[PDB]
Amino acid sequence: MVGVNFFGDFDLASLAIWSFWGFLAFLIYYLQTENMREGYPLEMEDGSVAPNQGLFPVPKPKTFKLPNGRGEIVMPSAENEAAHRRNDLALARTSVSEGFPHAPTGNALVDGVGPASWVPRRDEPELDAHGHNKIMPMALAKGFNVTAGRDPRGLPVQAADLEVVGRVSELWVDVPEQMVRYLEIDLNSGKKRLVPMTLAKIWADRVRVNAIASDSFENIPATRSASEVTKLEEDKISGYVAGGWLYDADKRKR
Amino acid sequence: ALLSFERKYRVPGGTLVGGNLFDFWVGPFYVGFFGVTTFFFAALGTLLILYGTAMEGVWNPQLISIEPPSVENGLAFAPLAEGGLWQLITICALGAFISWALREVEICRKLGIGLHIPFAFSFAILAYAVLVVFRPLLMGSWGYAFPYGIWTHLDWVSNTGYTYGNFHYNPAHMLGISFFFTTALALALHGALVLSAANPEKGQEMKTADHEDTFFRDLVGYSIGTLGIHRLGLLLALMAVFWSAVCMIITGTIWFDQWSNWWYWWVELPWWVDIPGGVNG
Amino acid sequence: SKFYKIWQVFDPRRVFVAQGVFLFLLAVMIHLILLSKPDYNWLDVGTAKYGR
Amino acid sequence: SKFYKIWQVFDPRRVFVAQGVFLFLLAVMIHLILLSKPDYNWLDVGTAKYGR
Amino acid sequence: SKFYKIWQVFDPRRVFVAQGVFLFLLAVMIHLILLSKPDYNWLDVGTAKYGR
Amino acid sequence: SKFYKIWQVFDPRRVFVAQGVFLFLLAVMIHLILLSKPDYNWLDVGTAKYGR
Amino acid sequence: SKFYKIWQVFDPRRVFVAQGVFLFLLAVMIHLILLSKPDYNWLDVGTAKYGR
Amino acid sequence: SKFYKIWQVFDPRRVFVAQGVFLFLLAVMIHLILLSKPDYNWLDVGTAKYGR
Amino acid sequence: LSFTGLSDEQAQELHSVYMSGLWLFVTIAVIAHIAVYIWRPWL
Amino acid sequence: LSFTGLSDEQAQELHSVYMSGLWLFVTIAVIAHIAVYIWRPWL
Amino acid sequence: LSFTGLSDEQAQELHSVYMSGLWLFVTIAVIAHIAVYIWRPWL
Amino acid sequence: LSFTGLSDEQAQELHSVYMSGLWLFVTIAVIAHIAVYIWRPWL
Amino acid sequence: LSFTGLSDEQAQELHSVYMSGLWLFVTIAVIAHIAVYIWRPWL
Amino acid sequence: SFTGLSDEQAQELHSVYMSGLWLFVTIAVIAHIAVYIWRPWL
Amino acid sequence: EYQNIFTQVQVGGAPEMGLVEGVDLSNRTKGTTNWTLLGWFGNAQIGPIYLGGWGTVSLISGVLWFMTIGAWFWYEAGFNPAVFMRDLFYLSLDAPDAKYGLGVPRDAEGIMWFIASFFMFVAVWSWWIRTYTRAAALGMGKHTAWAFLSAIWLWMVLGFIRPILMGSWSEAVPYGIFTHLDWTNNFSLTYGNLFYNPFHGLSIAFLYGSALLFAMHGATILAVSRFGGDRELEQIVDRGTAAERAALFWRWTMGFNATMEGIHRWAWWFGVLVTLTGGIGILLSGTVVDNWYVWAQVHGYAPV
Ligand code: BCL
Ligand SMILES: COC(C)(C)C/C=C/C(C)=C/C=C/C(C)=C/C=C/C(C)=C/C=C/C=C(C)/C=C/C=C(\C)CC/C=C(\C)CCC=C(C)C
Ligand SMILES: COC(C)(C)C/C=C/C(C)=C/C=C/C(C)=C/C=C/C(C)=C/C=C\C=C(C)\C=C\C=C(/C)CC/C=C(\C)CCC=C(C)C
Ligand SMILES: COC(C)(C)C/C=C/C(C)=C/C=C/C(C)=C/C=C\C(C)=C\C=C\C=C(C)\C=C\C=C(/C)CC/C=C(\C)CCC=C(C)C
Ligand SMILES: COC(C)(C)C\C=C/C(C)=C/C=C/C(C)=C/C=C/C(C)=C/C=C\C=C(C)\C=C/C=C(\C)CC/C=C(\C)CCC=C(C)C
Ligand SMILES: [Fe+2]
Repeated sequence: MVGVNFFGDFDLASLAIWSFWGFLAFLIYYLQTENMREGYPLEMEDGSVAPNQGLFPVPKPKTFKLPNGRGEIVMPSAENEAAHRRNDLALARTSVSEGFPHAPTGNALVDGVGPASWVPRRDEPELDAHGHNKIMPMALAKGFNVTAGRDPRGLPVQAADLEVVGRVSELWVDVPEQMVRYLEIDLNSGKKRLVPMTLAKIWADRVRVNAIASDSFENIPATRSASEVTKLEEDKISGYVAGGWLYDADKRKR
Repeated sequence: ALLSFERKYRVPGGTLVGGNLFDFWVGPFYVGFFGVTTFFFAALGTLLILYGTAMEGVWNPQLISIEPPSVENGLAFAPLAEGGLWQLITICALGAFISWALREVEICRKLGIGLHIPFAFSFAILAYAVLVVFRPLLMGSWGYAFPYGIWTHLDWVSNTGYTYGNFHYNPAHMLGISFFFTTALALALHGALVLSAANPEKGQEMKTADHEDTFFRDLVGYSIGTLGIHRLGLLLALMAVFWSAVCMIITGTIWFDQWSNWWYWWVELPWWVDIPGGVNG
Repeated sequence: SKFYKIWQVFDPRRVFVAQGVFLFLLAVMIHLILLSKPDYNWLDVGTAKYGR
Repeated sequence: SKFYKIWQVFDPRRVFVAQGVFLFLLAVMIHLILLSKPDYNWLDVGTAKYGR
Repeated sequence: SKFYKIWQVFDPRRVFVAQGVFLFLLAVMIHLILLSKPDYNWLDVGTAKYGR
Repeated sequence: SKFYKIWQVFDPRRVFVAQGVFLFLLAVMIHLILLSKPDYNWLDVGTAKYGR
Repeated sequence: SKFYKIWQVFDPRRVFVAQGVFLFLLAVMIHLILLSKPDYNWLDVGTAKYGR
Repeated sequence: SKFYKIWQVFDPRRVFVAQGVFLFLLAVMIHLILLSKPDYNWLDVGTAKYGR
Repeated sequence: LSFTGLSDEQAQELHSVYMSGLWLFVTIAVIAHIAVYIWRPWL
Repeated sequence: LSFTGLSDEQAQELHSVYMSGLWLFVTIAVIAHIAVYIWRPWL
Repeated sequence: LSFTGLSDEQAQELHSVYMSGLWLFVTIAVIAHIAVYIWRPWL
Repeated sequence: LSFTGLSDEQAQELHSVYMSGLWLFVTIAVIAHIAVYIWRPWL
Repeated sequence: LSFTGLSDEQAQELHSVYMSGLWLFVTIAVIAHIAVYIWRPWL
Repeated sequence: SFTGLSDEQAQELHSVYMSGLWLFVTIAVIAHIAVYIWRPWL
Repeated sequence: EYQNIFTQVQVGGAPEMGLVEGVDLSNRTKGTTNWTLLGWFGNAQIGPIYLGGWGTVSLISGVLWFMTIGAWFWYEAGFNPAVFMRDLFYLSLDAPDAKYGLGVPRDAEGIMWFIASFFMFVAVWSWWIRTYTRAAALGMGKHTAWAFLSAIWLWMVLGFIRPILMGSWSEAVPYGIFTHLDWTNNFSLTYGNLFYNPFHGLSIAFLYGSALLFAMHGATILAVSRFGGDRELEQIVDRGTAAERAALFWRWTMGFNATMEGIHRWAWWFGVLVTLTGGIGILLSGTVVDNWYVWAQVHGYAPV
């Protein structure tokens, strides 16, 4: 089939490349549609549905069957967008026109806006396949010990202000994945607060948390329970800590 | 324009240069100092390419080629019809890439996420630079840089390579190829696993990371993990680009002969040199 | 002398393993050196001596 | 007279597996050395002796 | 003798698997070495005997 | 004899599938070897026998 | 005569699939082998026979 | 002098290990660069001295 | 005894059907081979 | 006694039928080898 | 002591069967080698 | 003492039989080397 | 001590056995070197 | 300091270290000047 | 300021042996080793592993393939280990000669290549079935198998399919390190310049896109790992701020974005398309097109 043109210079290779262009167009359509199972329909800064919703249509709902009796999640669904919707946000318009920032009205860390934002996830812990809780304190994880690396437990916690706020007490560990997720801190004020390991750097003599200063460690969201942490609490905590890279920069030193 | 959840994240801050100035959005795009700068540079470079192919008389986008200056011109700025346009386009491309990366920095520090993405982009920027700035400088001319054409920079690839016999025999080239192949393999496998867990067989509940770890352990006896696979692929791509930049920076600056003759030091090792038999004996 | 405490510092397992590997590779290297030379090669030397 | 004690330092299974592998591969390498030389290659020597 | 305690040190099924694999690969090695040599190649030698 | 105790240490499924694949591959390999040799190629031999 | 117990060791839903795949690939391989031969290629030989 | 305090900071095991490795590599390189010297090669020298 | 979860009578049934199918397959193959031999013998 | 858990009776009958099959395979192989040797000897 | 927790009696009968099989394999190999030396020696 | 855990008596037995095997092996190897040296000397 | 935990008695026993083995090894090696020096001197 | 228990054991350890090094280096110099006389390089 | 590239603290307990979802626990091993060097990057648990019929078949066949190649290597070296280690990358079990066409080769090198390739066929397809069944047992999708099938498609095009259409096993790939590089180079040379193959360019586009995409995606997850991004299956059904911040970074950067489920479809497709397009391109070379530069000249992307 060399030099065998159906018409003109059109042989099996041209047929193939044009067929691929078609398949690729269809595939881009499929992928961009499947990327629309979250975040849609589009909104205004006022919260209303926008006149423009896109050039690819939002696809048909699929259903996720959840283990552990947790139910069925439909994507896209108005129920999923309503459950993950923040209400009564503490933000003020910077301008009447669109495309301009929204300014926090109070303490954006406490009010959970901007990089300190959190999503209203379900107030239920993340579970493993057996139905147990995925994140546990290492005391409740039977068999777990520090196989390698530095043990942070007992180390003082230095903040962005270069001041010390307390000492590490316990390690919250992902049991199926065998890794540290949060380290708990005994604050000098008599309170226990969680902090993500990804935002804590273990030195030989200290644990440095440069995100937030000493003022913010006290207002960190607490867990209703001391043995378990919910997805919601996790999101609140991690947002609060991360927001300090912006809202605690004037205090940060060195 | 806004996603259902985008409002609470649209706050002020996260700017390296300018404050209130240039802190706004054009639709979805965030435009700051570096958004402005990269738009300017990108539009100027595009228009320069279009004018260059107009001068040449070529409007088929598959034959457009803006070639560099000659090797005789050296490092000097050439007539715009003889390579100055390539030079301006290269300046604009560098500026646009760097401004894109710094815009990503601004966006990251506005969102509160880590700066891994501009770091990873910097590797590709640096490889492009190795190709059009640094290796030409060490070689003494911009004529060794690749042209801005869809199918002509492939001619540059081929000829640059065959100037050293088969370029397959460069060892850093080998490492780059291996890392690229492994990156593609790992991406395919990661997508496959996440989708197999999230979209399982009809009539079955959604799976967890336990099922993924178990699948890959039953398959090959090891699972690197959810965080490990991401660290791994990131580093794989970065090492691929690093070893490509190495293969090219040494190619006509420290090496000048065919790359196949490099390996003959292990053949000429004085204890098995003259043994008879095999390919080299 | 007082050398016996080297066991109070070193693990006999690891040190014995490394010593064995080292001795073996050293002997291999020496034998291969001797073979590298047309002389001191006992095989070709015997071939010459016995006329085979 | 005291070498029996080594079995308190080393696990017999690991030692035995390593010994087996080492001996087999050593013997193979020596046989291949011999077979690679026209002399000491017992097969060619035998082909010659009986003139076949 | 008392070799039978080799079954007290390590496990039978693993050694049996290893033994099968090893003996098979070794026998194939030897058959192929014999085939590599025009002499001891029983196929071509039989071809030559009966005139074929 | 007592060979029947090999099933007290081997699982029949494993040994059976392994044995099957082993035998199939060995048979295919021997047949291919025979086809590689212009002699013992039963197809060409039959071709020449009947004059075709 | 007690070969029915093979179905007490393997389950048929996988065995039949494996067997069908194996048989199809085997038939394909044999047909291909024969087509590779002008003497047992039935298309070319029918051609030569009927004068076309 | 008062050099006995070097071990208060340094780990004896790691120092000993690195020392051994470095000393062996050093002596190896010395012997090797002598072997490369035609005049100092004790092997070629013993070859020349005697008849062989 | 059984690792798959089948009786002896279940296995007898399964094997009876399997053997009938096998012998059908083999009869077809045998007739085909006889034909080919008569047409172009290889032995 | 048993790593697999099989009884000496189970293993006995299993080895019995196994050897039946092996001897069948070996008999077919021997017949084929005799036929081929008569056809084209190799040793 | 017994790293596989296997007695002396079990290990002893195990070795008995193992060595019986060993000697069978070996004597077949020896017969083959005798024949091979007879039709084409190598030493 | 014993990093492995074995007793002195168990170690003595292990080493006794280990030496038995080693000396049988070296015996076969010595006989083979004598045979070769007679057949084709190397030194 | 705190690096491996042994005691002077244990370490002396271990050094005794070790030096016995080493002296035997080096005696074998010197015998071999002497034989080689006779066969092919290298001074 | 960094070891925490070498304050005095360091004396023992440096003593044995010195003895071993002295043996090593006396052997090494013997060999060196033997080589010098057998073949001198300077 | 901690980039999460390496783990600071390792923890562990009893080994995660696995989940029972349809799996035969008898064919799965019971041995596991933890290795800390891997813990600084990924997980340290080595094992367990499933040992079944398909894996057994694939292991046997692949070991035989490897050993056949190595045996030819030993023959080509004259049984000299020194020449084996000297010429290791230069030795090769080469594809049959053209004189044999497609028939069973009548040479030692050629029949050895044929039988090694038979073993390779068996091993690769057995491993495909292994993947399919290991997913089916855990009630997981077959995406891994359908992805492996694209690589198998290219491997087949190279070794089995295209040699048949072109009419010779000499067109297939030899078993050697440098010889298969030489095969690629000579393939490009024989058919114009393989750069000017459009499907080759597409395969390259998708290869480069795989690295672009994984760099983007891994940098994203490590950037949002502080919010739990690495736990993607829980972000898919219970969206958190990690997914939202990732999506928003990419929307603000380049206008459009994906979901936590939806970027893995991009990943899967960029993966498989490399080998799909490459296989098509290799098929078309020699069978439909003898020169690719002249084809480009005729079809408007090479100057005349
Ligand atoms: C001089 C060289 C020629 C050239 C000639 C070729 C040829 C010829 C081919 C390509 C092919 C490719 N080339 Mg090239 N190539 C050139 C120029 C380039 C340049 C460049 C910048 O210059 C680039 C970036 C590329 C890029 C590529 C890839 C995009 C593509 C192969 C993809 C792949 O993953 O294959 C690798 C993946 C596989 C082979 C799949 C393997 C799957 C199997 C099943 C593996 C099983 C494993 C086995 C059993 C052993 C396992 C071991 C143990 C388990 C550990 N080439 C030049 C022009 N190139 C290939 C292609 O796709 O054609 C279009 C191809 O055949
Ligand atoms: C490349 O240069 C060349 C090769 C040419 C020259 C170099 C040559 C070199 C480097 C040669 C080196 C040779 C060496 C180091 C040889 C060492 C040989 C040894 C140590 C051999 C040991 C053999 C041991 C044997 C055969 C043991 C057999 C044991 C048994 C059968 C049973 C053992 C286990 C039992 C009984 C377990 C009982 C259990 C209980 C609980 C009591
Ligand atoms: C020390 O040495 C020992 C012996 C111990 C072990 C060493 C082994 C060594 C050194 C092995 C080396 C192996 C190497 C270097 C292998 C390299 C392989 C490479 C680079 C292969 C590249 C490409 C191969 C491809 C694409 C193969 C494709 C094959 C197929 C699609 C098979 C299709 C089937 C064919 C051709 C015919 C057979 C089919 C039937 C039905 C009979
Ligand atoms: C590369 O150089 C070449 C290869 C050319 C030359 C050199 C080759 C070399 C050095 C080869 C050396 C080979 C060696 C040393 C082989 C020596 C002996 C071997 C490994 C013999 C083993 C035989 C074992 C067999 C046949 C086992 C048979 C077992 C059975 C029949 C029964 C299996 C177990 C049962 C029934 C269970 C027992 C009872 C209970 C209750 C568990
Ligand atoms: C062509 O020439 C070019 C340009 C290439 C270079 C030319 C000239 C150069 C590069 C000249 C360089 C000269 C230098 C670097 C001079 C100084 C070198 C030194 C300081 C070397 C390094 C180490 C020396 C040491 C460690 C010597 C003795 C040290 C000790 C005994 C201290 C150990 C400490 C103990 C025991 C502390 C115990 C006490 C307590 C309380 C724990
Ligand atoms: Fe992911």
